[PDB]
Order: sequence, then C-alpha cells, then structure tokens
Amino acid sequence: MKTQVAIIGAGPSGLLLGQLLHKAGIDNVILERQTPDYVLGRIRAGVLEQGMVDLLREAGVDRRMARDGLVHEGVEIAFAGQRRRIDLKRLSGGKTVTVYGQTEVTRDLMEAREACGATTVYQAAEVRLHDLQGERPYVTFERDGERLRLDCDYIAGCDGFHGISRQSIPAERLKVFERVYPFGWLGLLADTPPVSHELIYANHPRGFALCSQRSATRSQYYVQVPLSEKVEDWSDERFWTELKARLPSEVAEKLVTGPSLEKSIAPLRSFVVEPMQHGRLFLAGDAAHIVPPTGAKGLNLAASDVSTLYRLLLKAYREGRGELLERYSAICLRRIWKAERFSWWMTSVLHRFPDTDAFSQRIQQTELEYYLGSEAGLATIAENYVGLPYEEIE
Amino acid sequence: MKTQVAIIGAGPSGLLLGQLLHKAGIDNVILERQTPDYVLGRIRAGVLEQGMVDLLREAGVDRRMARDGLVHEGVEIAFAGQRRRIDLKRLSGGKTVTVYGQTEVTRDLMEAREACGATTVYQAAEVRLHDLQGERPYVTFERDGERLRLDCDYIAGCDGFHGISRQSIPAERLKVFERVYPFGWLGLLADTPPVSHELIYANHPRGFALCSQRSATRSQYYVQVPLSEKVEDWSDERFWTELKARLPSEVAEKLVTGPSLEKSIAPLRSFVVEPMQHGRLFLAGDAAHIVPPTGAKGLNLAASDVSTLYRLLLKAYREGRGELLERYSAICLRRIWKAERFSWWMTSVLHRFPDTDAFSQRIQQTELEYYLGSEAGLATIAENYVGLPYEEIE
Ligand SMILES: Cc1cc2nc3c(=O)[nH]c(=O)nc-3n(C[C@H](O)[C@H](O)[C@H](O)COP(=O)(O)OP(=O)(O)OC[C@H]3O[C@@H](n4cnc5c(N)ncnc54)[C@H](O)[C@@H]3O)c2cc1C
Ligand SMILES: Cc1cc2nc3c(=O)[nH]c(=O)nc-3n(C[C@H](O)[C@H](O)[C@H](O)COP(=O)(O)OP(=O)(O)OC[C@H]3O[C@@H](n4cnc5c(N)ncnc54)[C@H](O)[C@@H]3O)c2cc1C
Ligand SMILES: O=S([O-])[O-]
Ligand SMILES: O=S([O-])[O-]
Ligand SMILES: O=S([O-])[O-]
Repeated sequence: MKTQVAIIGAGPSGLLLGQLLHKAGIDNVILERQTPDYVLGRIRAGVLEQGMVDLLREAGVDRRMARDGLVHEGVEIAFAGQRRRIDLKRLSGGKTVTVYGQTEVTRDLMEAREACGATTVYQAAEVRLHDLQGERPYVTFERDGERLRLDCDYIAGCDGFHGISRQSIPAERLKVFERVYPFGWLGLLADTPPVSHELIYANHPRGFALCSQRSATRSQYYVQVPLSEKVEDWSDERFWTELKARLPSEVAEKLVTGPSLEKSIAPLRSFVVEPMQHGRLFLAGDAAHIVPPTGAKGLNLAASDVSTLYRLLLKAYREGRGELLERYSAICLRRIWKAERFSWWMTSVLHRFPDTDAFSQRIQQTELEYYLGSEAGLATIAENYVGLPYEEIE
Repeated sequence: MKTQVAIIGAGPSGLLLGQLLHKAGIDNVILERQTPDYVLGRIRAGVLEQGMVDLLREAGVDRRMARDGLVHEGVEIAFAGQRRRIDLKRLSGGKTVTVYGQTEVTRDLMEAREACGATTVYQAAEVRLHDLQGERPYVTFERDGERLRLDCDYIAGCDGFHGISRQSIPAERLKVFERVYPFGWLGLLADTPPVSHELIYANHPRGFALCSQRSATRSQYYVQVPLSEKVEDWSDERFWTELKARLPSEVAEKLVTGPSLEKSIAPLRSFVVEPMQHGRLFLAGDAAHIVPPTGAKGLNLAASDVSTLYRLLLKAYREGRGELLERYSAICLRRIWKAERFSWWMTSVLHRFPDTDAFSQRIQQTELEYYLGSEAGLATIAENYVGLPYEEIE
C-alpha cells in the first residue's frame, strides 16, 4: 500500500487528522488494531473547547454536534455551601464550550470517513514502524492472515497511551514527565435529568464531587474515592448518598436519583513526553500525553495536537516548507504544559488530599475564595476553561 | 484472591518461577493475558545452558527434556571455506548445552503446573499493578466479565517485552540501554534431517547463515537479510540457494532441502533496563531485557533471572532476609550485560554490516582466526557459549 500520511489509530485523534487531511487532498490511511464496534464501545463524555468545535466543523463533521451538542456559557464551582458561577462567555468575550461526548464525536467521524471511502484498516495487528529517520518510512502490519506494508512520507502516531508509536522512539531521545494522584474518580452514568444545566465542580471536606452530563438525556456524576476502593463496594444508593453529602443542600435537594447505567473508578494521572516526534514520526493525543480528567482537557489536547500537525503538514505539502515540521513538538508542548498546569490547579483546589494539614486546608479554601471573588482570578479560570487560543505556526 | 507471590505472565519465565516456588512451598498465582493454546502457539527453538537444564530439573520438569533433548558437546563456526569446531565439553571441563525448544519447555511446564493444580488465570485482561512501594501490593485484572483483585507480598513481572510490568515503573527511576542491528534473520523450519549434528554459525562475504535444529526431526536454518526484505519475496528455493552459497561446499553439498513448514524474518536488537525492580515488583526475562538471537541467550537469561529471584525469595521467606531482594537487579544485570556483550561479539564477527570498509572486513576475519586458533580464545567462546556460572547470592 502507498499513501502520503500513515495514521496509526482510529480514535478521535486519528479520525480527525485523517478527515482534515482528506478534505485537504492529502492522501492518508488509518491503521486500527481493534474493530469499529470495539472503538465505538468505549463510552466517553466530553466538554469541547471552541477550538475543537471549529476544527470539527472545518472537518465537515459538525451537523450532528450542532443538533445534539449542549452549548454551555458558564460552569460552577461549589465550596463552603455556596455555588459560585464563572461566566465563561462574558469573561472570554463570547467563547463557550460544547458538551458533546467523545463517543458521539468518534461515531460522527467514522460515519464521515466511511461515507467518503477514505482508507481505514481495522483489526490491523502487529503494527510496526520502520525507517523513521529516512525520507521513505513505512509501516508493516498483519491483517486477515497476511503481512502488509504501507509506504508513506510521514507517520502520525495517534494510537493512545498504550500504542506502539511512542514505543518506537529510542528511549534515549525522550524525556518523561509524570505524576499520579492519590485518588480516583468513582463515576455513575444515569438517564435522569441533570441537577443543573451547567457543570458543578464541588469542593467539600469529605472530598470532591462533580455534577455533569454526557448528553441532553444522560447525567454523569463523580465522587472522589481512595485508590484502593472497589466499585463493587459502592451500591447506587451509597453513591447517591455520598454525592449529596458533598453538595450544597440546595443542589442535593433538587437532584434526581436513579439506577446507574454504568459505574467505575478512574485514576487521575499526568504524563508528558518531550519531544513528541522522531524523524518522520509525530505523536498526537494520548500517545504523547495524559492529563487528569479535572479539566476535561484530554480530548481537547488531542484536537489541538492534530490541528498543529495538520497545519504543519499543509505547509509541507503546499509550500515546500517541510522544515517547519521540526517545530511540531515545541508548539504542542507549550499548549500541553499550560493544559497540564491548569488541570493540576483545578485538581489541587477541588480535591481532598491525604495527610493534609490545617494550613494546607485553609490555603485551599482561600485559593477558591480569591479566584472566584476576583475578576482577574475569574478571568484566569475562564480563559483556561474555554481553552487558550491555538498558537499560529511560526 | 490472596497469594504470596503474584506472577504476571505464563511464558517460560513465569511458569518456571511459579513451579520452582510451588515445589518450595511458596504460594503463587500466575496471571496470563492470552489463552493456553495461544502461548503454546508460539513456536520457538532453544539451546539450553547447563544452568537452565539444572533449573528445569530442580523444577521437576525434566523427564521429557531428558528423553527428547539433544545434548551438544560442540558447536561450529564456518568462515573462509573452513569448518572450525569449538569443543565446549572439553574446553569447559564437562559442560554442554541442550537443544530443546522453548515451545517444548513451555509445554512441559504448563503440564506440570496443570497437574499439580497450582493457580493460573489465563485470559486475565487489563492487568494493573498497585501499591508497589508498600508492604501490601496487589494486582487487579478482569476475567470472564468481572473485576478481580490479587493481594500479595511480591510481584514478579514476567510479562515479556510488551508486558505491563515494566510500564508500571516510573520512567524517572529507569535507565534504558538499546541497540538495533542493521539486519534481520530470515528463518526456515523444515522436517528434513539436519546437515550437521551440531550447530554451524557461518561467516561469508554474502552474509551470515546458521545451520541448526529445533528437534531430532525438525531442522532450522537462517540467513541474514536486510531490514526491508519481504518474506514473500523469498521462495523456498531462493532461500536454499542463498543458504548453500554462504556455506563451505562440503556442508552445502550434503545438505538436504525440502518444503518449508514455516518462514519469517526476525529483527536483531538489544535492550536493557536498569534497575530491574521497583519496590515489591521485580522484572525477569524479556520484560527487562532483549538480546540478539546470535547467542541463543534470550531463553537462558530468562532462566537465570528467575533463578536469582527464586533464590532471593527463599532467603526472604525462610531466613527473614528480605533485604537481600534489594540486590536482585545488580546480580542479574552483571550476568545480563556479560550475555549482551557475548551476543554482541558473536553478532559482530559473523554478520555482514552495511557500508563496511576493507579494514573492518579484515579485522573481522582476523577476529575469527585468532579466537578459533587460540586455546585462550577458544576458551572465551566456550565458557560464554555453555553459559557462565550463576552468581551465588551475597
Ligand atoms: C474512562 C475514561 C473517561 C474519560 N473521559 C474523558 C472526558 O470526559 N473528557 C476528556 O476530554 N477526556 C476524557 N478521557 C480521556 C480521552 O478519552 C482521551 O484523551 C482520548 O481518548 C484521546 O484520544 P486519542 O485518539 O488520542 O487516543 P485513543 O482514544 O486511546 O485512541 C487510540 C486508538 O489507537 C488504537 N491503537 C492502540 N495501539 C495500537 C496499535 N499498536 N496499532 C494500531 N492501533 C492501535 C486504539 O485501539 C485506539 O482506537 C477519558 C479516559 C478514560 C480512560
Ligand atoms: C520469533 C522468535 C524466535 C526466538 N527464538 C529464540 C531461540 O531460539 N532461543 C532463545 O534463547 N531465544 C529466542 N527468542 C527469545 C525468547 O523466546 C524469549 O527470550 C523468551 O520468550 C522470554 O520468555 P519470557 O517468559 O520472559 O517472555 P515471553 O515468552 O514473552 O512471555 C511473556 C508472557 O506474558 C504475557 N503477557 C504480556 N503482557 C501481559 C499483560 N499485560 N498481562 C498479563 N500477561 C501478559 C504474554 O502473553 C506471554 O505469555 C526468540 C524470539 C522471537 C520473537
Ligand atoms: O531506520 S531509521 O532510524 O532511519
Ligand atoms: O490487544 S492486545 O493484546 O494488546
Ligand atoms: O503506591 S506506591 O508507589 O507505593
């Protein structure tokens, strides 16, 4: 097989890069290890930044999002029994975020790629990368009993945290930065109406809690739990009871509870690798970094990495400026680090950390009061929450 | 679930450690991601060091090996049209190597573990390690639709190069050492009798070639090929013709050719991580290192890592000397590096490297002539080939 850009992974990153490349007239092939239904089987929510929304539109995959997506002009943080609203729209001059699940976004992308007939090979096993530092790199994989080869000009590793692309880079060239948090998120998806039309991030002595929604008909709640907790030890009633206990009475009072469609505990971790490329190989999304869920920036960083790579690829193919691709990592990393910083900040002010002393507890409460009670503080949250502007190339 | 030593991976490393632990009265559980047939489906040859043979016997799994194994007292290296034999037995004082495939060894171990009823969980998905730096580490995994937890005292990561154990160690604590060779090994397994009763490593201007055997009824041959070669471009007749061209006429003359039962191209690489442990987690085998095939030391290093870990575990459980486990990496690494050194040496004197000048070519030929024509040189090869003595703990 022969293509211009080989894409490893058919998740959000890979699908979005490929559709953008498709519309731009740049040949591309996506190799996915799992099956279409397997990828679609991963149920993930989502809070899309303006930048990602624009990118999806530019990709020609926004019809369903515009119809089913939920535009939020604000977000709330609860602490000390009070609800403090951050007017994102007003504080940013008009920017908003759109609540539309990653599952739906992935589905939309798969339908668009399937419809245009772009190349995608599902169940592509034993993917291996070759000659990355040459001008003729290629990928090998095994599908339906045979060994196939894919020659290309560039390779985009969009294969997630456990993909093969990051592992195909000599460890001596990479620098890893990571952090694991002393707690996880117990989540519960329900078909009951949300307790609020905007998300509610809550800080409470017993621990963190979040009131959100996956769609107009699906509610999603979370409560902080220690790392050793067993989802099985948490019945729906125990979850509802703990959740209400971490929210202001006015909110817990009008909350509608119901049987859980799904429940699980997710860890919170940070991971960043530098650089994010090697020769003709470029990493994007989870293959290059992980952020804690607190900022809902994971899906958004995947989008921005793809935007940068896509824009740099155009420069290479349409202006013979392939040298600019060398700046891919530095550009992405500047945004990735700010996103890691903001997620870290949100996580630190909202969660209960073990063995924390009186001073730390007081400082945390003061962080919330200062930031939510100051226009400048409110602005720092707003601009970060809606997403910082994508850095223009060069 | 509760056990004393949790073992990730049911390949040679894991199975051997578990059987040794089983006989010693130390509780252990093996978690394997694939199915029994899947593991057994990997057809691998083998040249066992005296040390590994003894270990298998100590494990009580040597009956079939003693019956079907092929004891070799020597090995040959061909170059400049001549066959030079290295009398391993004589040069080492009585040590030999046993030709018995990893597939057979794995089968023997699985039958022994299955018979004694030791615990093994196949198809254990999403294996995850926890609290490694505590005194109560545990493993989580999903089997047959449910989330299970395994509490233990120690965890042995025997999950291969792409396992989860090495990835469960903070990258900031590890140092990676690696090298990739500019060529691969095109192999062909046949049911024809071997051209020789002892292996023949051959150096030839056209490239490296190896005459070996997987069993008394299966022959195994290899020829060096560039990294970009396609197994499909190599018909059996082309392989046989190239093979004979790299061997002395007397050998190529009496070689029996036949249809290939299997054919593939394998890359040659080296990989070592330091340290090989973190808290209560200890890596063994491919999860910690990779050596090129040239020395046939891969399976043997797996064996020695397991021997060291097993012996250190006994010290901990029977003498309250658990502090000695801290020396696990340093002991294994000293042997791993010498094995990497010897494999590197064998690879460098037997293969044709690209863009090599006249001086390099001459030096290589001289390396072979000096080492094969000197008793001291012959001894260095012999002691390394049969395997250096396992370092006693402390
Ligand atoms: C339970 C959970 C909930 C989350 N919820 C949110 C949320 O609400 N909001 C948010 O912003 N973030 C959230 N995240 C993170 C977010 O889902 C990721 O950032 C996003 O999936 C990254 O997309 P990606 O395409 O880069 O990687 P992935 O989605 O992981 O996709 C990578 C693809 O590559 C494939 N692949 C892997 N290895 C290979 C190989 N060797 N060869 C070929 N293909 C391969 C995979 O099968 C997969 O399809 C959540 C994560 C989890 C685990
Ligand atoms: C084609 C080929 C031929 C070779 N021929 C030889 C030879 O002739 N001689 C020689 O000495 N060496 C040879 N080697 C190398 C040798 O086979 C290895 O050194 C040996 O397999 C190492 O054994 P191990 O148990 O440590 O790892 P493995 O054999 O890889 O076993 C690891 C096990 O862990 C499982 N696992 C992986 N991830 C997970 C997870 N997340 N959870 C649970 N389980 C998991 C795997 O499924 C597997 O069963 C060859 C290698 C290849 C690829
Ligand atoms: O094969 S490479 O690293 O150009
Ligand atoms: O899909 S697996 O076994 O990485
Ligand atoms: O959980 S740890 O790293 O002890």
